[PDB]
Amino acid sequence: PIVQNLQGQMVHQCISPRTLNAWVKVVEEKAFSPEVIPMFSALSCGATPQDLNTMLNTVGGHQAAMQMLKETINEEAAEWDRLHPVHAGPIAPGQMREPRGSDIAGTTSTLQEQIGWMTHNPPIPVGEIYKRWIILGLNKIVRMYSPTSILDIRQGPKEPFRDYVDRFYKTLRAEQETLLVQNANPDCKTILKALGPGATLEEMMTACQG
Amino acid sequence: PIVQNLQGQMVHQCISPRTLNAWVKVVEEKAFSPEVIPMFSALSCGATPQDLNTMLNTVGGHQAAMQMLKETINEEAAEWDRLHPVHAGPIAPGQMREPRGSDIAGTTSTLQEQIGWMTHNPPIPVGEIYKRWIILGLNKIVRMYSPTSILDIRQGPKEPFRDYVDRFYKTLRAEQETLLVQNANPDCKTILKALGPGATLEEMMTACQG
Amino acid sequence: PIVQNLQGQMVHQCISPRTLNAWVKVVEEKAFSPEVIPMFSALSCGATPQDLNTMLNTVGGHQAAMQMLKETINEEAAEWDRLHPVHAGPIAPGQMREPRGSDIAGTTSTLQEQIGWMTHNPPIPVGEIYKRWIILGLNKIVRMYSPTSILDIRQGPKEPFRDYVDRFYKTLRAEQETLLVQNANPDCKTILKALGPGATLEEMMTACQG
Amino acid sequence: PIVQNLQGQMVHQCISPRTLNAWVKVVEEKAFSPEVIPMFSALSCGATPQDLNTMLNTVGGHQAAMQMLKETINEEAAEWDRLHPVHAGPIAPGQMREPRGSDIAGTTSTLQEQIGWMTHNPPIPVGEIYKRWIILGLNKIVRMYSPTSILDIRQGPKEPFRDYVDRFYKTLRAEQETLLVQNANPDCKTILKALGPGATLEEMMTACQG
Amino acid sequence: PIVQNLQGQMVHQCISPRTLNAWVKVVEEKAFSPEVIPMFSALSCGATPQDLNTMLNTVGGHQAAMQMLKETINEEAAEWDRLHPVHAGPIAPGQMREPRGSDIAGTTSTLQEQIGWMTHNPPIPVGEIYKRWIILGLNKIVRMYSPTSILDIRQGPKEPFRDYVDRFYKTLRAEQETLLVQNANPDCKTILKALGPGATLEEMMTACQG
Amino acid sequence: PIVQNLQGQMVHQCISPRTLNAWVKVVEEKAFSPEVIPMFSALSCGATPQDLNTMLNTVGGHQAAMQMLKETINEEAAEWDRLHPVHAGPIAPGQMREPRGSDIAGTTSTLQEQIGWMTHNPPIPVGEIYKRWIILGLNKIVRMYSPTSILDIRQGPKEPFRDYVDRFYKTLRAEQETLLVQNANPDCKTILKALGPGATLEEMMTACQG
Ligand SMILES: Cn1nc(NS(C)(=O)=O)c2c(Cl)ccc(-n3c([C@H](Cc4cc(F)cc(F)c4)NC(=O)Cn4[nH]c(C(F)F)c5cccc4-5)nc4ccccc4c3=O)c21
Ligand SMILES: Cn1nc(NS(C)(=O)=O)c2c(Cl)ccc(-n3c([C@H](Cc4cc(F)cc(F)c4)NC(=O)Cn4[nH]c(C(F)F)c5cccc4-5)nc4ccccc4c3=O)c21
Ligand SMILES: Cn1nc(NS(C)(=O)=O)c2c(Cl)ccc(-n3c([C@H](Cc4cc(F)cc(F)c4)NC(=O)Cn4[nH]c(C(F)F)c5cccc4-5)nc4ccccc4c3=O)c21
Ligand SMILES: Cn1nc(NS(C)(=O)=O)c2c(Cl)ccc(-n3c([C@H](Cc4cc(F)cc(F)c4)NC(=O)Cn4[nH]c(C(F)F)c5cccc4-5)nc4ccccc4c3=O)c21
Ligand SMILES: Cn1nc(NS(C)(=O)=O)c2c(Cl)ccc(-n3c([C@H](Cc4cc(F)cc(F)c4)NC(=O)Cn4[nH]c(C(F)F)c5cccc4-5)nc4ccccc4c3=O)c21
Ligand SMILES: Cn1nc(NS(C)(=O)=O)c2c(Cl)ccc(-n3c([C@H](Cc4cc(F)cc(F)c4)NC(=O)Cn4[nH]c(C(F)F)c5cccc4-5)nc4ccccc4c3=O)c21
Ligand SMILES: [Cl-]
Ligand SMILES: [Cl-]
Ligand SMILES: [Cl-]
Ligand SMILES: [Cl-]
Ligand SMILES: [Cl-]
Ligand SMILES: [Cl-]
Ligand SMILES: [Cl-]
Ligand SMILES: [Cl-]
Ligand SMILES: [Cl-]
Ligand SMILES: [Cl-]
Ligand SMILES: [Cl-]
Ligand SMILES: [Cl-]
Ligand SMILES: [Cl-]
Ligand SMILES: [Cl-]
Ligand SMILES: [Cl-]
Ligand SMILES: [Cl-]
Ligand SMILES: [Cl-]
Ligand SMILES: [Cl-]
Ligand SMILES: [Cl-]
Ligand SMILES: [Cl-]
Ligand SMILES: [Cl-]
Ligand SMILES: [Cl-]
Ligand SMILES: [Cl-]
Ligand SMILES: [Cl-]
Ligand SMILES: [Cl-]
Ligand SMILES: [Cl-]
Ligand SMILES: [Cl-]
Ligand SMILES: [Cl-]
Ligand SMILES: [Cl-]
Ligand SMILES: [Cl-]
Ligand SMILES: [Cl-]
Ligand SMILES: [Cl-]
Ligand SMILES: [Cl-]
Ligand SMILES: [Cl-]
Ligand SMILES: [Cl-]
Ligand SMILES: [Cl-]
Ligand SMILES: [Cl-]
Ligand SMILES: [Cl-]
Ligand SMILES: [Cl-]
Ligand SMILES: [Cl-]
Ligand SMILES: [Cl-]
Ligand SMILES: [Cl-]
Repeated sequence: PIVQNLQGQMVHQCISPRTLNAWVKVVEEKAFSPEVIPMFSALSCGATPQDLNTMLNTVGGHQAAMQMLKETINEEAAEWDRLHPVHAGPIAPGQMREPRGSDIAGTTSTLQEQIGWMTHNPPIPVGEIYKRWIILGLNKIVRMYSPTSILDIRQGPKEPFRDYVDRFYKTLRAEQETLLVQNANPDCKTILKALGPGATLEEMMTACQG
Repeated sequence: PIVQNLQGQMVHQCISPRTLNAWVKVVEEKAFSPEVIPMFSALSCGATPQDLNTMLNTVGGHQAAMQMLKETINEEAAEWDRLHPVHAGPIAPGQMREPRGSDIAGTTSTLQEQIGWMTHNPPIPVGEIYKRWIILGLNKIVRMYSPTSILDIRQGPKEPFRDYVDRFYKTLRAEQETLLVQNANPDCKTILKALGPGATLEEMMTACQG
Repeated sequence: PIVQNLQGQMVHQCISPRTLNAWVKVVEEKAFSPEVIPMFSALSCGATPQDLNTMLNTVGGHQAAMQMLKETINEEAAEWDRLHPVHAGPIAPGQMREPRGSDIAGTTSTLQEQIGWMTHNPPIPVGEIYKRWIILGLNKIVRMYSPTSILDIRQGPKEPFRDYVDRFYKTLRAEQETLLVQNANPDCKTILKALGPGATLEEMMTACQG
Repeated sequence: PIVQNLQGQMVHQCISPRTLNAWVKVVEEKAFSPEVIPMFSALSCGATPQDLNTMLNTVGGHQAAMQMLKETINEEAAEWDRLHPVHAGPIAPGQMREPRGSDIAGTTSTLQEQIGWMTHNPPIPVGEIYKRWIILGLNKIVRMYSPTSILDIRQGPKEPFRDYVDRFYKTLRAEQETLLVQNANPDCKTILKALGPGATLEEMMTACQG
Repeated sequence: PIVQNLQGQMVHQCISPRTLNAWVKVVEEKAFSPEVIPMFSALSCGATPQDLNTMLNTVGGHQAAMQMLKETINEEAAEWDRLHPVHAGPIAPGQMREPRGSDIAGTTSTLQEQIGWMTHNPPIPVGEIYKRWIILGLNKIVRMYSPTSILDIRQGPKEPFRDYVDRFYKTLRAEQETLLVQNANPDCKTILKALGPGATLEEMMTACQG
Repeated sequence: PIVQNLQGQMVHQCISPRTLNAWVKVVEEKAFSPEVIPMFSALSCGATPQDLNTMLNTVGGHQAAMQMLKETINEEAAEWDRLHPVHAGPIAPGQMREPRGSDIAGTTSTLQEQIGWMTHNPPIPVGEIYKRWIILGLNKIVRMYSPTSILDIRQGPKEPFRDYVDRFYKTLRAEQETLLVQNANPDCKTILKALGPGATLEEMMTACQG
């Protein structure tokens, strides 16, 4: 990634073995659960497009999702080229050429070009632009691999209300209010109806706390 | 987080894989026990609002508590906006706009704006303000998920007094003096009554030490 | 803690996840054995009062001992206030107010005040003063939770003298010379009596080495 | 590897025990799966030819592949010598001799010569040139040890389409579009034919999602 | 320990949790085998007397050996006082008082006094002097706890010569040439006698290699 | 080891607990396999003679090999003394005396003398000279402890050619071309004879790939 050292300059440093292993492990142990996205965004802090491709390449298996990720990146890169057509001409000394979509994706750009864009003044954050495309595609993976719809999350007759709300918002986070009351069991729903339409979650969970 | 480097300047650096995993692990292995709060406060030392949301997002499961956390943050952010109304006008060069509630929560603020507020002189500690809101909500989770009341923590007829005091103040810490004597078993309570009203805990535990 | 960076200035840095976990683990795996005290003193090297409270707060369970620790800290803080009464008056620019007992314990003092006292010239080491109070209370926990008295550590008829001395000074360290000879078995005691009153431990262990 | 320190100079530093163990472990636990290549490229970030040989030497077993790696490196080194014949003559002060093929492979070059080439201005990146040769040979190992051809990856009659696409692109990545439709089971292939020739992967996987 | 930072000054830094745990673990898993001594000497690199006492204090159990260690340190400290009597008088500004034996052992000396002696010019290496006393006592522990004498290490009739030499020099290292030939089995001893009196170990092991 | 800090000066720093444990572990888990040598050479990057002795001393067991290592070091040190006789005379200020063989081996040299030689200009790399002697002796250990000769590595009648070449070059690496064809099974040898005398390994392995 590109980090700031002891001085005020942004400097490239190698991706660490701890970061490489942390990303490989969270994919192996959690697949494409919703919480894998912010872990990816945090592990790729300040990452260049090269580091982003590195993290995606080190993932073995789930190649259907990774291939869908390539398709999403290609779509966003093509939209970037439509909005930012490169203007031909010799690049002035001490400057950087305009990045294409494949340059932001690290396909047709070298490392020192990515360093040049990210450490430029003003910077061209090709890492954050690429990560935005990757997270966009990864969110498409999560909603797609979400097994349960929110309409099917119903509280059991003897299920504690806390466990039901745990399953409700876990499913809701994957699929990406008043349904929480409707899908509660008869005994809890009677308590929630008499509680009021503007009750908070802690007020509702306290009322059905058995 | 925002840290001080070799020079005297406060500088942003990426959240470490060790910090990310340490927070995910303590939630998996201890849920919402009272000691999880100071671990969160320590793991988020110097954290920006972005790092605070990152730590909260990486938590899979317990979404009922995390949704209640969003409600608490929204309440505190709305109270911040009531106390600090943003005054319109162009921002002077080399300065920062006034943060809203959603800016402190990292919702409507970029990373370099959070860096700008936290490294300002005088600093606007949006990280400490947000962490104060998160810890406030997390404390509401702990007292809510506390299973046992302090009125039900009683010393067994053959339970050692040390183990009883261990259960007493562990329960008292979750729920957030003279009850300790009243809930002791008959044999120990006789010893404590004749000991005096101003006895310390080590004096009481020594007297009932069997 | 407060550490010295590349320059000669003492600078605050966040407590590390390794230090946080190392302290939580040694308490879980060794409770209040005597060797837990120097591990605490080493893990809290250069710690502020905030870091000291953090380490104590992250400990789940053993709340009877931790509550006794609060009582000891309150006693030492009250003695500090008796010896150092704060004199009222406006604090001069670039200076620090006099700390109270609760300020050294981190109760009524902010982090930058603790940084101000510890990095002052001359420094007010509120961290070392607080740690001295904590170690004092922790030593009261160790002697109190010591199960065996030194009078009951006797060498078995067939117990090797090395194992007996191992149990003797382990018990003696928890409770905090000529008794070692008296509590030896008859065969070893006969050897030690004829050895001389000023024999060293390696001379005594060699003589009873069987 | 050669890294940039606090100043702007590229400086050699020793290969870390974490990097050494991370490379040994991924070879032991994944052999020559496709994802081992980008892990090697990332673990050898900024590596000198000496570090590259070190990583290859620490691998025990798989010596057939490692011997094939030597043959590939010898071929690329001989092509480098054909394209870059060394011109004899005394080397000017403060300069570097032209590297041979065996110099880039770390065979006939010392460490400070590799430091001299890599930290030169303009630099002679003997590390990136050698790594390019190693990755080239390692890719020959992957395609060679690929057990299954893409023609034999067919969807089972009851196999979920997601699992079939997972096996398809995993095999395709090792061997290095319309075949995905042809190798689908009859029920899914009927759905894909009526879907259109320009359907994306997420559009195809959604249509056969059962 | 006392380490050199980015500048040329020797600066104190806290003992790390990794060093603390590494020393506790090697004592738990290897007790007082000979190889524990160089691990101690390496883990205490640049250690102050405070760090040396910390490492010794964190060791739970083996208190018979640790008590013998105190006796050895007291003997060496008393010999230091006999050779270096402290001369009374006011200490000049910016200087250090002469250390006693208990000052080198960290008993009657503060941390900043140990920093003052070790970072002095010329330095008074109280850490290396104390470590020399500790290693001296620890070597007395190893030879004392050595279970087997070198006279009893004999090669079995069917024991491979390599395994016999492994046991021979392992025992010899704990107790601290021609006996290796005499304690070999009859078949190997016949080969070694006809080999010559000045044969090397690899020449002897090759001759009895079966 | 001796490393370069933020400035351009070579500075000593303590051997890390990670390096100490990594060397102890690879010896415990791999003994004297060929791949242990480059792991030793990498873990001792920039090591002083003191660090080299430390790594060798921390190895428990295998004392027959370690004693043979002492004999090899003594031979190379005696050859160094024959080639470099020390010339008597007072050492000029700010200079270093000429090292003997035992000085390079760390036997009769202090740490600051090793620092003086290694950080000299021009440097006397006593660490690399000693490591060259240690690796030389360690290679004698590997060839000596190699159990199988290359003449006995033959392909089984049903053994896959890949597994046979894996055993061939693994044995060849320990003992330190046309024999690979001669030791193949009859069916594979018929294929290799008709393939040509100048076939590469990947060409031969592909031809016998069954
Ligand atoms: C190769 N490349 N090609 C693309 N688009 S394209 C014309 O349509 O094919 C594409 C795009 Cl958009 C983005 C980036 C890459 N990129 C990758 C990618 C990263 C990646 C992106 C992603 F979104 C998911 C993912 F896992 C990895 N690594 C691979 O793709 C590896 N891989 N290989 C095959 C093939 F064998 F079947 C795969 C099937 C799924 C994954 C496969 N590494 C690199 C390594 C070194 C130097 C450059 C690059 C590089 O530039 C791009
Ligand atoms: C999205 N956002 N929205 C809020 N308030 S609001 C209008 O009423 O909805 C809200 C508030 Cl107050 C604070 C902060 C966020 N924030 C989050 C939050 C953090 C968070 C706070 C918390 F207190 C608990 C927690 F776990 C996480 N992450 C999420 O909330 C993830 N998540 N998603 C759903 C949905 F799918 F059901 C959830 C249900 C429980 C948790 C859910 N990440 C971000 C990631 C990148 C850039 C910005 C942000 C961000 O700004 C805020
Ligand atoms: C709260 N506070 N109060 C005290 N003294 S007082 C009036 O008589 O109550 C007291 C004292 Cl003397 C010292 C320091 C604290 N301090 C603690 C303490 C540390 C601590 C000290 C100790 F010696 C043992 C220990 F484990 C933790 N954390 C707690 O005490 C947590 N805790 N809570 C309850 C209650 F719910 F039953 C407990 C029962 C045992 C432990 C409990 N964290 C803090 C976190 C953030 C900002 C400030 C603080 C703080 O200032 C002090
Ligand atoms: C020795 N050397 N020789 C080559 N080419 S050559 C004339 O035809 O033989 C060759 C080439 Cl091309 C590249 C580099 C090396 N190099 C190696 C290599 C690295 C390596 C490359 C590779 F592509 C695969 C791999 F695993 C390791 N280490 C070895 O090869 C170890 N090894 N030894 C035998 C023998 F005993 F059978 C082996 C059989 C397979 C691996 C073997 N380490 C070194 C260690 C210290 C100082 C220099 C060097 C060095 O310069 C080169
Ligand atoms: C206390 N002190 N006293 C000595 N000599 S003396 C008059 O004859 O008793 C003695 C000597 Cl010579 C050297 C150093 C110490 N020192 C220790 C020692 C270290 C130590 C040395 C050693 F060689 C072995 C070892 F394990 C630890 N820690 C202890 O000794 C802990 N301990 N306590 C008892 C008692 F309860 F039985 C023990 C029995 C065996 C170990 C015991 N920590 C300290 C912690 C904080 C501030 C100062 C100190 C300190 O200055 C010295
Ligand atoms: C002691 N010393 N002596 C040698 N040569 S000599 C006259 O003929 O005996 C010899 C040589 Cl050539 C090289 C270096 C050492 N050196 C060692 C050595 C390293 C070492 C070298 C090696 F090649 C293998 C190995 F494992 C360790 N550590 C030891 O040898 C430990 N050890 N002890 C006995 C005895 F008890 F049987 C052993 C039997 C096998 C290993 C033994 N540590 C030290 C620790 C602190 C300060 C100095 C030193 C030191 O200078 C040298
Ligand atoms: Cl790392
Ligand atoms: Cl995976
Ligand atoms: Cl794969
Ligand atoms: Cl831009
Ligand atoms: Cl409930
Ligand atoms: Cl569910
Ligand atoms: Cl609840
Ligand atoms: Cl990390
Ligand atoms: Cl969880
Ligand atoms: Cl979730
Ligand atoms: Cl403010
Ligand atoms: Cl009790
Ligand atoms: Cl309970
Ligand atoms: Cl008690
Ligand atoms: Cl850490
Ligand atoms: Cl605990
Ligand atoms: Cl608790
Ligand atoms: Cl003071
Ligand atoms: Cl004994
Ligand atoms: Cl006992
Ligand atoms: Cl003994
Ligand atoms: Cl490391
Ligand atoms: Cl392997
Ligand atoms: Cl091998
Ligand atoms: Cl070039
Ligand atoms: Cl499917
Ligand atoms: Cl398959
Ligand atoms: Cl699907
Ligand atoms: Cl650490
Ligand atoms: Cl132990
Ligand atoms: Cl103990
Ligand atoms: Cl001295
Ligand atoms: Cl043998
Ligand atoms: Cl034995
Ligand atoms: Cl042998
Ligand atoms: Cl370390
Ligand atoms: Cl071993
Ligand atoms: Cl040994
Ligand atoms: Cl030389
Ligand atoms: Cl094969
Ligand atoms: Cl074999
Ligand atoms: Cl093959």
